Amino acid sequence: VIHCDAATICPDGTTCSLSPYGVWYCSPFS
Repeated sequence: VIHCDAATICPDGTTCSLSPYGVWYCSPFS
């Protein structure tokens, strides 16, 4: 899994990103 912050994690084929509600997660890029 990928990382960028410190707690939240990221699956495969995605990029760490922050939600508009302050939610840390990974989005599918292409």
